[PDB]
Order: sequence, then structure tokens, then C-alpha cells
Amino acid sequence: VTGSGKKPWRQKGTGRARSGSIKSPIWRSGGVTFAARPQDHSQKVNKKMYRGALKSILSELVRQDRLIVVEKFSVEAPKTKLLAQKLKDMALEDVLIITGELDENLFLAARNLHKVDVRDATGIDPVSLIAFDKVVMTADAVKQVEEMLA
Amino acid sequence: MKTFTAKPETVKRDWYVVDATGKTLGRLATELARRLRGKHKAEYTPHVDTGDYIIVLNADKVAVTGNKRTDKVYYHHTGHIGGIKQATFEEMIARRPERVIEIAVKGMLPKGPLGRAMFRKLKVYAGNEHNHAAQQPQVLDI
Amino acid sequence: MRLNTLSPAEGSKKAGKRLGRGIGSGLGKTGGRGHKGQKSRSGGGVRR
Amino acid sequence: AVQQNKPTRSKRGMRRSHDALTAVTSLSVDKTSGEKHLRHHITADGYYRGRKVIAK
Amino acid sequence: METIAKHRHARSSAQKVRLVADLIRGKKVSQALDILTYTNKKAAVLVKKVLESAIANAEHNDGADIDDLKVTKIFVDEGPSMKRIMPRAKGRADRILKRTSHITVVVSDR
RNA sequence: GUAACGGGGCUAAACCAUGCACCGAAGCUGCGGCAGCGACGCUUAUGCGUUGUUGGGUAGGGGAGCGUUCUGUAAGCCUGCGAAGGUGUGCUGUGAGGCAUGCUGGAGGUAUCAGAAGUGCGAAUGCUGACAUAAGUAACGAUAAAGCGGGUGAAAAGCCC
RNA sequence: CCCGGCGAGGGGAGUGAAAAAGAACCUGAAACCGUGUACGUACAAGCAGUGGGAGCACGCUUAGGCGUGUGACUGCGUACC
Repeated sequence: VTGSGKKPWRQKGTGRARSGSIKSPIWRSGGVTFAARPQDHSQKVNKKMYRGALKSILSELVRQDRLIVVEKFSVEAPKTKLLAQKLKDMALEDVLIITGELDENLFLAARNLHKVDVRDATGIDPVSLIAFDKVVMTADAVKQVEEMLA
Repeated sequence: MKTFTAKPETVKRDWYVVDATGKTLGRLATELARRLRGKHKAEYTPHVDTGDYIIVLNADKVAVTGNKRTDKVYYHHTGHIGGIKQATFEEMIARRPERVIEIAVKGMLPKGPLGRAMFRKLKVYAGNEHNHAAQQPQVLDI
Repeated sequence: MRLNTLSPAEGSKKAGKRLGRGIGSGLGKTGGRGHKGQKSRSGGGVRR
Repeated sequence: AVQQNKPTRSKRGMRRSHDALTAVTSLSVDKTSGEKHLRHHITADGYYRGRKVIAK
Repeated sequence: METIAKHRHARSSAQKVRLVADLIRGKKVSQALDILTYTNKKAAVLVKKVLESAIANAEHNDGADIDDLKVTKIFVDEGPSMKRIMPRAKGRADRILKRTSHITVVVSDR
């Protein structure tokens, strides 16, 4: 705290409580006893524990019928209208789409759709799988996930 | 239900006359205090004056056992530095006999505003005559 | 399986002591340090 | 020299029970001028007991 | 109908003014004016002006009459206090409060 | 200042012996309720049929919770048909508390389950601001001194003549 | 427009969804200071409460002896850290 280290008033003689610094935490306009510092909140996750969690999450999705598997998923042109129409045909609103190779056309079409996300097989994360109501994975995507999880 | 409590506006108080001639001072005072407080009534309530009006006659002829007639001393302080004054039982009887019974009963009554009110129902007379015939007091052989 | 339906295993998330926060907590007014002495002071205690 | 305890607002009011002002019981009326005035005092217009004392 | 007149931030402590206010509470306006006229207090001058203002308000804004008006309500509330410094002996400084008051007078034909 | 029964008073209302009653505690019992720890019906994804027993508490140890701000759940839900906050009332739990609603307020609030703490104040001759108290009391700063007429003014002991 | 000293400060009028948003201006808590109303209080002694409790006032609501405010009198009772 900006300020001098001078003692505000002498130790004895005055009828005031002893003070030693104008920056004392007890005082207004200076303090914070345990002022925070920038810190890293990251936690370690064992490789096996992370893989085990993904396997459990995927197993739950198939159990709850939240995992849809299709031979392929693509759009003719990079237009949000085409992707939105396609999702309506399949009756999907909040969907996470996983593909073997993230097509540029599909990626652009889904960018403006708030409830639609497109990822590659290697981009899946535990939170995304749980967060989205439905998960759509292509046949190729299932293959890569299988090898990655082993 | 709630226990019965006497109401001061509906409590019935009777008038009695007691002859103090030859009666032991203390043993007469206890009965007077008991009746002044109303302890003899089934409707007795600690916070209500349910007692009876009592007239005491011949207060100057109250009796005391032993040598108390000349040995009992009544002390009181006037509030000044000397203050302390005393009077024997004989001196009190000669000077103001009614105070002998009044002092005895007052000590036996409860202390506080209520006890002071109960004391007001006691009428002590030195002689054998009282001017409360209008109240039709009943003879009490106490 | 939703972000608001996951719970930790029982007995794996103990709360943690909070000293000097009232009589009810059982750790107020010297928070387990006892009374006057070197050990009760801030930074007090003897070396290894 | 100084108090050991803070006196109460009740005590403050009790002391001030004698601070109330007293209004004049009544005002005299000049017999001729007819205006009100303090008894034994001249009126605002210079009259007193209907004699028209100096009013300049 | 009751008419209100107020003098806010009057330069006088509420305690001093309340002494005069108690004199005329509940009195007829004609009687109240006489009382204030012959009260030798500064607050009397202040209160009289407020009372006269209330009387004028009743006429102009309500069409009332003096003969029926009376001081139904009157009170003084503490206003903001001005802080001042008073030098004392040996270099000590003292705080002076220049207290103000809000004077309210209500006149009704009741 | 009685002042060596607490008092009144007591010749028993004192003392000794004997006897029978009664008063007397948060002790014991009765009735209702809560909780901890044990064993029993392998009962039960366990509450009990029950069953005994325990529950004063500082330093201190152990166990279980309330509420506050913030992140996800939440582009959800509540909200100008009135949010937060403020102030009442009613109801409710063993407690920290919770729920509903009148008035004020005039735009934000946030379930649930998790996550993180600048997470709870009456005290430290604590810190800042506000406001009391003494009190309408002390004081109004050299005891060189003022009086009157007129003027001005809403108002003159203090200004002008 | 009106009172006021061609004041200060107010009362109307008008603007505005709102002026109890009027510039001493969003919300407007507490200490503290007032006005009004109900009840208590001038023969009574002390941590000011608690248990009991009359009276009064007020609200009831299908007399229903209930709620709310006050608290004469009375048992017990020497704050907190």
C-alpha cells in the first residue's frame, strides 16, 4: 500500500490505541491481511483416470440414448441455413457433432449456432460430452475414439 | 385451566374487633398479621390484599413474658450523626402504647407496597372505645 | 448425467477448519491454541 | 468533575420540565386607540391610557 | 382542510425553537400571533413568519378564513449541523456545531 | 446506627429424649418429545417390532450443518401483472435459518446439484464516518466607558452624521 | 400567482411514469431528535428483566371468556468481555 512507514503517533502519552503503520489491515485505506496473488488452479489428472472418466461418460450416453451414430455428417455448402435445416430433419437442437476430419464447410455452418458444436475425434473433452443434450459421432469418429481410449 | 386469582375489585373484606388485654404481644401479632394478609381465606393470593379490617382495643394492656416489660428495647435512628435513640417496653407503653402492637405487626407483615397497604387495615386503640361502630365490627376471640 | 447431477464420493470432501468464527463452531476465541504462551503467538513455536 | 455514566434522555427531559416558557396572560386594550399592548407599556402607535404620548 | 408552511435550515437549534412552538400549539391563529408578538425570543420572530406564511397559504391556495383557522399541528425537527473549528488553549482544537432546524406549522379550520 | 437469632417477635417459637405427620431440589417417579451409543429379529438396497442405557461442561479433540459473494448447470427459470434492497405481518424447523405476503422500491434476481472463498464481529485504550452525553452549562480574549438626538433600513447598543 | 426583507425558506400552478425523483436530487437502513395516539407513572428504593397477574384501550367472529398494546401489585434476580 502506498504510504510512509512513519509511526502515526508516539507509543505512549496519548489516549489513543498504539499504532505503528498507516497501512495496518485494521485501518481504513490500507491493509488486506492476506492479500491474494495470481495463482494456478490447475489440477493433475492421471492419464488412466482421465481415460476412465471418458469411457464411463460414453457408456452413460449410449445407455441414455444420447449418443447418435451416423455413417457420415456433412453439408453441401458453408451455410448455417443448410445445417439448421439438416438438424431439424434429424430432430436435434442441442447437439455436439464429432467427425473424423473436421470439414471446413461444416465448421463454418455451425459457428453461429449457439447450441451446436463441431469437433474432431481428438478434440472431445469430458465437459462437452456431458453438457450437450445429444452427441453425434460419425463411423470414423467412433473408430478414432476407440483407439484413443483403448 | 388456570389457577384461580383473586380480583382486588371483588374481594370481600370483613371488620373485626379484638381485645388485646392480657394477650401475649407476639402471639397476638402473628394472628393479626395472618388475618391482615388474608392467609385464613381460601381465596388467598400473594399479590392481592384479601385480608380483613381488624380493630385492636386496650393496646396498652398487652402482656409480655419474662423481664421483657423492662428489658425489651426499641431502637431507631433519626438519620443524624448521633441518631440512635432507644425506648424500653414500659416507656413505649406509657408514651404511645399503640405503637407497641403496630411495630410488632408491621415486622410480621410482608415488606413492599402491598404489605404497607395491608397494614393500613389495622386500627389500634389504647382505650376500650372505638369510633368505627358504623362498620359493625364482629367480635374476634383471638 | 448432467453438469448439475454429479456428486463426489461420500467422505472425500471434508470441509476444513475455520478458526475464530464464534462459540458455536467450537474453534473461536484462540481457535484451539489454548491460552498465553509461546505456542499461542503468531509465528510461535520452537524449532525441530 | 465529569460524569461516570451517560445520563438518559429521560433524565434530560426531567431536568427540562422547568424550562417551559410562559405566555403573557392577556394584553391590555387602549381605551381610545383600541390596539392591544403590554400592560403599563405604550402602544405601538404611541398611545398610553388614551393620551397619545409622543409618537414621532 | 389543513395548510402547511415550512422554514427549513433555520439558523437556530431545534431545542430553542421548540420552547416557542409549545406556546402556540393548538391555539387560534389570532391568539397565536399575539403570543408570538410579545415573546422576547429570536425563535418567536422565526415562528411568527412561518405562521403568517401558513395563514397566507390558506387564503390564497385554499380560500380559508382567519376566524376559523387554528394551529392544529406544529413541530420543529433538527436540520443539518454546520461544523466549525474553535481554537482552545495549548493548541487544542474544538468542534463547534451551528445547529439548524426545520420549522413546520399546520393550520386547519377544524 | 439497634448491629454477636436474617428480622418481627418467642418463656416456647429455647434445650434434651421419643413418636407420628407435613413442607422441601433442575434428585426420584409420572406423561409427552428429541438425540447419542449398545446389543437382538442376518432383519434389510433398513426403518423399526422392539430393546436397554446415556445426553452439566472450560482448555481441547471428534462429528454434522446454516447463511453470505463468486463459477458451471443458465441463450434455462423468475421478473415493469414489479427484481434486488428497505420496513411490517403470518407461518415454520432442535439451532444457524427458511417460506409466504402488505407497504416502500423501480431493475435486476436465480432453483437444483457441484465448485471456489477477501464467508459471518460487541469487545482489540481497534480504523473511518455519523450522532449522543455533560448543556443550552463554561465561555464570548485585557475593568480605556460610555450617553443621547437625527439618518438609513424589514429590523440599529454596535453602521453613518 | 401567494407569504417573506425586489431575502432565505415555503404553499399553489405546471413538467414528468414518478417532484414522498426539485438539483442539500436513485434506493434512503441504524444510532440520534421530534409530533400524535393507547396504557402506565408523583408513599416508592437496587443490572430494570423473568414467572405470576388485575385493570384499561383496541381488534375479534356465526355471545365464544381469544389476539394485540400497556403492566398496578407480587416470587425470583448484583451487566458483558
